[PDB]
Amino acid sequence: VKWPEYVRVQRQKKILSIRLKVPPTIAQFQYTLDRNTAAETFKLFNKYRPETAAEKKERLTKEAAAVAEGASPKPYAVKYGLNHVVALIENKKAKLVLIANDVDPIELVVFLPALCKKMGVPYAIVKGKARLGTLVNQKTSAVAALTEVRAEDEAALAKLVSTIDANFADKYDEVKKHWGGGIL
Amino acid sequence: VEAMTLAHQLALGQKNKHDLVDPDWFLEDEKEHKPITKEAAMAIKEKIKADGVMKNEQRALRRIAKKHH
Amino acid sequence: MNKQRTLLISSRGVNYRHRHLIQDLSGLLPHSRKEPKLDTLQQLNEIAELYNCNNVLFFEARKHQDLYLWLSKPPNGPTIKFYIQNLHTMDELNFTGNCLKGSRPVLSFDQRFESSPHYQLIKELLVHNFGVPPNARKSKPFIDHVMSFSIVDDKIWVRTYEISHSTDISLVEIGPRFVMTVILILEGSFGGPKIYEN
Amino acid sequence: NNTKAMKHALERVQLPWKKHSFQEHQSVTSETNTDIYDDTERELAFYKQSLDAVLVARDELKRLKVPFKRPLDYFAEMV
Amino acid sequence: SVRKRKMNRSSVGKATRRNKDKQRKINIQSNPIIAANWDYSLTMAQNYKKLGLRAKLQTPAGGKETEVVKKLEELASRSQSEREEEWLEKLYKKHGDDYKKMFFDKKLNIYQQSEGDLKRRLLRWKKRNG
Amino acid sequence: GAYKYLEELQRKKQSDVLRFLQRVRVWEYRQKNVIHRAARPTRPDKARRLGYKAKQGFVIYRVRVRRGNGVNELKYQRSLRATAEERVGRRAANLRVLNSYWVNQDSTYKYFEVILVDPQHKAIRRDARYNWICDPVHKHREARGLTATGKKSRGINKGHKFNNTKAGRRKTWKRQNTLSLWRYRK
Amino acid sequence: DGSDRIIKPEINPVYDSDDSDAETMPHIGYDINGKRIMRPLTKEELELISKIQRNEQINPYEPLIDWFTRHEEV
Amino acid sequence: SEKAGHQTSAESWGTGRAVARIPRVGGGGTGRSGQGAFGNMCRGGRMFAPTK
Amino acid sequence: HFRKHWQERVKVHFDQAGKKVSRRNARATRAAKIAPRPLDLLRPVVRAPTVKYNRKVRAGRGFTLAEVKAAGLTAAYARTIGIAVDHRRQNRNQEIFDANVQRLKEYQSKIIVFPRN
Amino acid sequence: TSMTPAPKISYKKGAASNRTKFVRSLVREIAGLSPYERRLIDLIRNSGEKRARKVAKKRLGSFTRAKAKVEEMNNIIAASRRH
RNA sequence: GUUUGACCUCAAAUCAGGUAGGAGUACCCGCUGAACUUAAGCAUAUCAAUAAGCGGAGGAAAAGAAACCAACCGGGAUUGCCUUAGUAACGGCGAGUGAAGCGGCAAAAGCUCAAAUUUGAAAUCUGGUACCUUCGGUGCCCGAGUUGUAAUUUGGAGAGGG
Repeated sequence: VKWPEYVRVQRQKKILSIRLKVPPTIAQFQYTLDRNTAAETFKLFNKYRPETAAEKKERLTKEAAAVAEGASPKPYAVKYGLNHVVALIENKKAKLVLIANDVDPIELVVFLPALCKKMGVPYAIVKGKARLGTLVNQKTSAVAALTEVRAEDEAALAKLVSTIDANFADKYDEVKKHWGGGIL
Repeated sequence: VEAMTLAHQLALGQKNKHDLVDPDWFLEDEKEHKPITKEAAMAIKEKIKADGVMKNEQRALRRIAKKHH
Repeated sequence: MNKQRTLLISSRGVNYRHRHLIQDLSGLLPHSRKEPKLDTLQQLNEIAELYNCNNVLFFEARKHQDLYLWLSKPPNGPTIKFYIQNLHTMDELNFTGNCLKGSRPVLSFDQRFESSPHYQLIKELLVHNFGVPPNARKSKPFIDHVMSFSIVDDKIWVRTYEISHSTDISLVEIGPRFVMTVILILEGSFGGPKIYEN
Repeated sequence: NNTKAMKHALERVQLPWKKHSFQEHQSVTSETNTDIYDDTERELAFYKQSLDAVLVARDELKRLKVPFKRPLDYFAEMV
Repeated sequence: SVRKRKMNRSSVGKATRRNKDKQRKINIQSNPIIAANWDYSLTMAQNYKKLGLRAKLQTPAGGKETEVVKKLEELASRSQSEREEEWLEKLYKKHGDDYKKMFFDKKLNIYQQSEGDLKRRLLRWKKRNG
Repeated sequence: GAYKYLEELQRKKQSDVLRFLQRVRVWEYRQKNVIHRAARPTRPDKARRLGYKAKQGFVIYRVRVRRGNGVNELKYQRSLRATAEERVGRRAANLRVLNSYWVNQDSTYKYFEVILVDPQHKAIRRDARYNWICDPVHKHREARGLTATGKKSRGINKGHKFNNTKAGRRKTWKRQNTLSLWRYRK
Repeated sequence: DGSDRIIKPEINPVYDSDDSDAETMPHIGYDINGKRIMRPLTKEELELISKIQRNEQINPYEPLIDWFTRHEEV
Repeated sequence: SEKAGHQTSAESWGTGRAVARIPRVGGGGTGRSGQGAFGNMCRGGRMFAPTK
Repeated sequence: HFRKHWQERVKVHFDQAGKKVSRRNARATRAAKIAPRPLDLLRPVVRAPTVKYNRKVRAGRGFTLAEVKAAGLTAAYARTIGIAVDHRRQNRNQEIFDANVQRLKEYQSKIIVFPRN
Repeated sequence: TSMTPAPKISYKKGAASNRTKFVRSLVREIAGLSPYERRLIDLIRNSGEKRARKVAKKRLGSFTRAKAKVEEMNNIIAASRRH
């Protein structure tokens, strides 16, 4: 029998990753947040999805029409740009940081969890960059964070951060232990 | 082959011990994927053992030879 | 008692003529340590500790033709800034003699070296710097070469002679020959106040 | 520039060479051999100065039982 | 040549062009005043000297003002939008000369403009309006 | 900006994490063909500082080249990077080669990532900062050693150290080895 | 006369265990002091060579150390 | 012309052939074959001391 | 020095006259297209290095930023008026700096600028 | 006479730009040590700077970089052994 | 959920449109590349970093705005001509090879990105469609892009405000 070359290559890649020993900096992912807390975090984030192209165009057209005939508060939305997120982090401006575990360039995000830990900003790792992208109207984002949550959800965000602390930062505080991937 | 070269280099005082330390389808690639000395290569190889104008020109050349010889 | 090691390094701009002297000095100084080209100087203190070199012979070169040899001890030894003009080395064919590599030398010093404090000070360094420990790792038993030093016209002349025994004995000039002059002397190893100026 | 610094340096650098055998010194001062443009008499003067110390060292080694001449069975490297 | 020999022998003719004469007599085309006074008979340097304009600033290699009055004569020969004007009208009729109060007016002063900018705009509005 | 962190990390190539990354990537590329396209660059910072833009028209390619050179002692100074650039240009003659950067190497083969720009795409043609590459004079830059690696190989640099080839060795040789005669002989 | 300085201890020119150099017909030459040398690799070296030939090698699998990231930035 | 006379191929017929040693055009069956070339004495050949 | 094929490359400057005529025609064309302005930019007065020639005073590329600032204008605006500006030349002589400032001041007075429109 | 006209690029050698220093420290912590830095620290643990400096000089092209590398290794060890 | 969908990778279309081969080749840009000949017979050397061969461009091409040249009361993109000069330097100082700063002149144009958050609004762009005042412009729509498209900026600084 025979199989597609790309299929064989990708299948062998999984075996190589499983069997190969990885340094402590790698494998920090896949020790992801539990299903329940991740689901709650996604539910909270869904309330702050940034305005999409269609909605923004509709709002601008409505404003133009109103002006043609003759003071809203600051917009609130999740910040997801990797460069923008990294610029917000290290400035003590971000409250919650989400990191994807399936970034194609691993080195692109190895430092982000450690940088967040050094800065003390709460952070969590969730499975799948596609899930992060879906909630921000983009294919993938690899990261997601909140900066200005509404007062109505301030308590919810604080409780979520407190829960995530124990769920991820305390359970996986030993992620630096013996190199992972040691599977027969 | 390089093992013999390293052993030969270690035989003389050029370097010593201190200087030395100063899936199947994947292991196959790993196995298949430094300077060498001619003396070591030779040692390992040995160890592996179990007309008108023409006549005028000729006359002129003969005259020249007779004058100079 | 005589335990010493000499450190040799090349300064920026060292040319072929100076390289010949640096190379032929090693052939007669088995205890010497050779290191690659170095430049700005103070690192010599650390380099000496790296190889336990009790003496340093730094060949300063203000230009690509002039040569300036520095002789001192790493920890607290005085330094003399020599200047060499007649750069003759073993590359010249006039030195037809040959000497055993690593053989113990015989040192001869002119009596004029005792006539001034500066000459006496430099003589103390020269006596052991050009010598060789008898029972060192790379030392050799037999004596087969002689080093000669002389001073005239306020400049020291460096000369060496092979010793040949005939079937009583005769000596033949060998090795590099050059003249040196003392430019500056400092109280410390590449530092401290000036001691004497020529 | 003064002799005080020279004395201070000599007192700390000078070693007791005179208290050990000649083998540990290997240095001979050519007495009365106080050494130009001729290029011929200078060479002979240097030759004699070196020969005096050569003879002194030869006598010093003769005082010891170690052989002086090369055995002729020695074939080490030569510069 | 190969192609040239065939082209001459061929009946296609040649793309005859004659512009050598036009390569020298080049009409000035960067000024009407100079053109009306420029003389093609004289050289560029001679024309500049006659007109008075300096042809070269650096010292030329080798040995060598009515028009200027015309050049000098050439020296002698934007209102706020409707929304901005209305906004300035509201600012003036609600605060007046109280620039400090207007600066802290969160409602009208959505854009936190400085007192200097506000007074500068108000002065222009007063100049253009009542 | 996270690009500084990526640049700093890429400098510690000998690090264990980067060693493992190279070990995985060399095998991944060794399973693929000698020349194969890359969906996205593996070193975003290096490409970005080399003129890369995340817009339609830019293409990233990966090519494998054998290492090594007294029959085999002939130097054939043709550089591996220049050969890789020429090969990718020939395979992508419709594209234009801007530059390339080291991404990985193996004991037997080397790996380089090359950035290409399509001059036919209207995005590049309508971009003032990149429309220059569409000039015909820029055709096959790698083939004439106009790239960074090509220029470095030619030794075109300011200073006395490059006098022999400050403006091309052949041009200098032709200019110097020419008899100059004027109407009025000097 | 004189200047500020520290009198560092003298340097012993002893030869360490490793100095990039070794230590010293009817004979194999003459040794030190001039006497005739009358005529009459370790397994560790071979093992090291074999291991190097296959890149075999202490433990690299120690846990990471958060010496810097431990101190929260203020 | 710098190429005058040089646009020809010829080779000397050795020696002792009852013929001048001037190089002669090769080929055959054309008339020009066997005629002298490259010499100032040859018809249509390179002129002596070309006016550079 | 005739060990090479120099005869293949013997450059004889028969063109001197035609080249001079072409240069003059190019200058005339530039004047026609640059009639109001001078053909060459105002270059500064500078002193030469290589002490063998330091006694000589010669022109330079362009005035330094400090000279332009002291002249009462700006480097960006100076370029549009034809004043050469050098961003790498440092001033190291007060006498030369004063002469350059005076030259710039005189140039500013001699120039007449037409309306931008 | 001297004029001190204005500064240049060479005058931009100021402080370490503490943000860059933080980035470098984070990279060093996360990146780890190279195979030769591992040997350097292993010898420092028992042999000290003696062997580490020689190893750095052998690996590097000059002793000026070797001393800087030894100092960096010592600084890393000091924080790691206590913090 | 014994399910459905997100992605990432890889496929095929006679899918819609573009791009490449090749020719010419005096000059240009790279690779490759000898001999005859010249020397003290000759390996260094000279012929030669040439002849021929291969690849890639246009009316010119390359290079071009110093990690330069210099040691001065310092010059300030590259390129071209006289001179520097048959000097320095190289070469069994053997035949011979052999430069460059400066000086005089032609021309003189500077610049664009990476790396600090648009974050109070991916504001960027290809493509398809309906029109028009069709070298292109507008509305609509799918898409490229957040693993970074818009604005500003390169130490000559530069950025947030009055």
